[PDB]
Amino acid sequence: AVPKRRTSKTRKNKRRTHFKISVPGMTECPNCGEYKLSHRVCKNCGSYNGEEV
Amino acid sequence: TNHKLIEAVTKSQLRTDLPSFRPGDTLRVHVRIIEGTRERIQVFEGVVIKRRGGGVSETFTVRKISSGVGVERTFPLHTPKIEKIEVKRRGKVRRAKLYYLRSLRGKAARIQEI
Amino acid sequence: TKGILGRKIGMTQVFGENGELIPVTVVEAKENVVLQKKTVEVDGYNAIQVGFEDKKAYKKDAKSNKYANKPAEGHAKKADAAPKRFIREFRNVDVDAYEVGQEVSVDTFVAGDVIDVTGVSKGKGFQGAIKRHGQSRGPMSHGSHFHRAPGSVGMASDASRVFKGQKMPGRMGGNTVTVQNLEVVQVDTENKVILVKGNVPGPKKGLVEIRTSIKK
Amino acid sequence: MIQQETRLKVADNSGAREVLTIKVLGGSGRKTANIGDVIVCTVKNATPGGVVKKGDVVKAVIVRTKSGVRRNDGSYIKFDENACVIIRDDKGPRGTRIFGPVARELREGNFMKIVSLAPEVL
Amino acid sequence: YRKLGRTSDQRKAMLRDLATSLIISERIETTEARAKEVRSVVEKLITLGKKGDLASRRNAAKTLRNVEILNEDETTQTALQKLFGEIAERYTERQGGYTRILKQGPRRGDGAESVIIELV
RNA sequence: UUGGCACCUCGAUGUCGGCUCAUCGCAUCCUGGGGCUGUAGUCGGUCCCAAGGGUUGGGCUGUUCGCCCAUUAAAGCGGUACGCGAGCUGGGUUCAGAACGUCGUGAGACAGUUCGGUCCCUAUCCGUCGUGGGCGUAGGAAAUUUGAGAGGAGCUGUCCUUAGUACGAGAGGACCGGGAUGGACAUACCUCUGGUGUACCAGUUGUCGUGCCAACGGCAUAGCUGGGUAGCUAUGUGUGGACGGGAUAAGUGCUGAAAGCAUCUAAGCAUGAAGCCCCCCUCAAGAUGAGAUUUCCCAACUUCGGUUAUAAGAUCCCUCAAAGAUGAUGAGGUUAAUAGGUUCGAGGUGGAAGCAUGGUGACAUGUGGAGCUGACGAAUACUAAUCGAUCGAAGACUUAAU
Ligand SMILES: [Mg+2]
Ligand SMILES: [Mg+2]
Ligand SMILES: [Mg+2]
Ligand SMILES: [Mg+2]
Ligand SMILES: [Mg+2]
Ligand SMILES: [Mg+2]
Ligand SMILES: [Mg+2]
Ligand SMILES: [Mg+2]
Ligand SMILES: [Mg+2]
Ligand SMILES: [Mg+2]
Ligand SMILES: [Mg+2]
Ligand SMILES: [Mg+2]
Ligand SMILES: [Mg+2]
Ligand SMILES: [Mg+2]
Ligand SMILES: [Mg+2]
Ligand SMILES: [Mg+2]
Ligand SMILES: [Mg+2]
Ligand SMILES: [Mg+2]
Ligand SMILES: [Zn+2]
Repeated sequence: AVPKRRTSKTRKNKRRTHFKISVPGMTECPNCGEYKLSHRVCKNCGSYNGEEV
Repeated sequence: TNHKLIEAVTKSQLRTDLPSFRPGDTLRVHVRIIEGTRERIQVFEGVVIKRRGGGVSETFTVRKISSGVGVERTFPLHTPKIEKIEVKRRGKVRRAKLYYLRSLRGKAARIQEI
Repeated sequence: TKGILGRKIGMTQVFGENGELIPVTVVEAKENVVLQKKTVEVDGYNAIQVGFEDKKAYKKDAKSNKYANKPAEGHAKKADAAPKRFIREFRNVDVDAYEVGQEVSVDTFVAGDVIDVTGVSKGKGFQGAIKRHGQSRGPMSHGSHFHRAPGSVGMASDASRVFKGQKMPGRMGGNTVTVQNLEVVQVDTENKVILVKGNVPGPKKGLVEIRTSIKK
Repeated sequence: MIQQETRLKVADNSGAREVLTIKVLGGSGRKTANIGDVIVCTVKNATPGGVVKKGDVVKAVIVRTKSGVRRNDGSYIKFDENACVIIRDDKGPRGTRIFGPVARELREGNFMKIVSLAPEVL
Repeated sequence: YRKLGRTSDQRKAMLRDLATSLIISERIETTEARAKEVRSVVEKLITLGKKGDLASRRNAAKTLRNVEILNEDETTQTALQKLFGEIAERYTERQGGYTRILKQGPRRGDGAESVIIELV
């Protein structure tokens, strides 16, 4: 099977309505103030839950 | 255990007059035949080849050779239809399920006694 | 006409008066309370709303459904009851025989009652036509390249379409199912359990609704 | 669980030794028969001199099956073989003797003569 | 239990390798799913070590790898010896929970969630 | 159907039969209701209403057909590109090889036969089956819901009793009514019987290792073999098509004139099908006509139109499963048993290792229902569900009544 008609710009972009990524789930590190992924060690300062890793 | 509620509701179904036995033991099972209104006891004698399950669901199977034909009877261990069980002989075996006896006849199917 | 809510515990068996083996489902039906009374005048129809299985009280930073939220707590407090995990209406009962706030004990049913049991059937996820719809396979040999496919979905130019209702792969199970004319084998008031003869829909711990059987 | 093409031992002295099942009686599309059910069958093997001959189309009641049967009390009976008895139109056996044990379900089926002739009824 | 994208024999082998590596180094970087599977294996090994008897040592030998650990004092010991010595002594008073997992975030090459799993 | 015609398609509309999946018509095969009968009864014949459901396995043949075996209540007739090859097959038929009969001087040929003979395609659109997001439904929310609509289901045997009665010389043998139990089908479910059960237990071969013994590990389909938990499961266990109501069909009548009689029909009143509408099961307010009930939240600042972050609430992220492609759903997130670990069990396996004893030994016995054990039950914060962040109201106008 092959496309019977080409896909218009309108239709392609309607389809791509939901094709996107989201901002990461990130919060400011309580230790160093830099952003980090929640539930991950902070790479800037190496801290997690107030302790060094 | 099993679920506490299941055990609690099935506790009174369990019988306490059953002898200990293992697969390979020869049993005489006295079974109540209630044909019509007449009641009689028919004895089924055979080797225990299988015990499975737990609690009120437990079953066991006994195998016999009758007129040259193997016959297996499986009972709920706690069924009220068994008047009593007698352990006629303790067998010496090496495993829980004696399915290999189904394929053996005669001297090949003998169970060593303990 | 009676009704109660319970959780499916599991299956077991009981020996009947003649030694017959009776498969049963254990339903734990504790903590049923009439939360609301609906009437033709206010709501347009008669029913009792029953709440089943106390949950915990409202707390500030609740993160799960374990803790009642403020709307639910107000709704239950109006009946003077603790907040409940499951809430269902019974239209088949006589509303005049119940008071809001009343307990609904398993003792409302008696051994021998014929009942209908409603639940949500176990989910199976995405399933094919053979499993989901019970269709036949194609040949497994003799050159076949058709084993578990659903078969022809239509005809030709007439009708140049697939009709609605065509059976195709998709999510299976997880449906509301009523099994009619089961029987109450036993009621155990100490444990708050009802033994239902046979099997009922859903996984263990699933909500089940027991009603007096509609057909008689 | 006996279906078309299942072969069975004949547990009697009618002359038939082994039959092949042609039909399970008792409804349209009925796939399998068990103890106490009647089948149409053809005699594949016979003892010389018997009343029933090879190639006869006959009716038989199943008396033993490997599948066995389940009883209302949750007990079971199973046999090592599938065996049947050739019967007349009135459910009486064609032969004069029954061999091997038979299930009690024959009584509920009203095969009383076969049950009486059977050496053991279990 | 997880399959970890491997056949049964390969998964068993990888879990033995990971368990021995965690016993030796006391903390290792790996993927999240691997860490969640190996925590159970490692802690059951710890349980054997704490039991301490010869049957337990042989059961542990079924799982551990044959690896030599060079101590600071130029002395060597096997992973089995380390487990039934210092690790068991360490966790005598702790009832389960001998490992922890710390998420680190996706790595570059394939986006897998890197984690550190360590003893204690 | 066999044709006639040559209007679409020769910059291709795949052609017989079978398989899978159906769907529709009724001119009805069965089951339901009737009229007439050269209808005694049991059976039948013929016609009318009726499309709800149902309407079988095999032998032969490529076959469709057809015949045959054995059933069944019955084994319906047709349309859907002689339904369905971007769903399957490829036996026939319609390529190239070869051969027989036959025809032809021959090359060759034959709705004559014979043996052999490549079935491609990642779904763009509508359509269909599932499953999410947005906005709307004049505040923002959590639950419970009505049911406009829609879908599902809808079949039937045998036996017992009435009653060996009515009927019939006899043979035979009922209607109506009352019970029991099946076939097929559908659905849920794993207690039972079984299947599977690649991180459960055990036996065992060859070979390579852990230095050796002992005990173990790797590889040989999971090396092989005997068992087997949860889950998933049928052939297994339950349940269903029950009982009814309303209006009708063909009919059957009552009263009744037109038309002094007669007449079911004109007015009027009854009765009457598995069929229609309900009753039963499921979905359902995007039912834009967006419905209903209960509960929750409710202030400051304003260029005084309006805004604001917050509230109730819900998410992100995290531990998970009864849920699952992913979303979604559900159980949880320290004020916590959500998972892992740990402890105790269930079920499974079937007697660990070490030691001792008896044997020359292979082995056996004791210690000891031992040891082990994924998913199932219970307990326990030891590990991880940290610290955080985001979204989310202030309620338009008109009229009437109060
Ligand atoms: Mg294939
Ligand atoms: Mg069309
Ligand atoms: Mg291997
Ligand atoms: Mg012309
Ligand atoms: Mg073209
Ligand atoms: Mg008609
Ligand atoms: Mg019809
Ligand atoms: Mg066609
Ligand atoms: Mg096509
Ligand atoms: Mg061909
Ligand atoms: Mg030609
Ligand atoms: Mg060839
Ligand atoms: Mg099962
Ligand atoms: Mg089970
Ligand atoms: Mg080896
Ligand atoms: Mg190797
Ligand atoms: Mg090699
Ligand atoms: Mg020992
Ligand atoms: Zn930091």
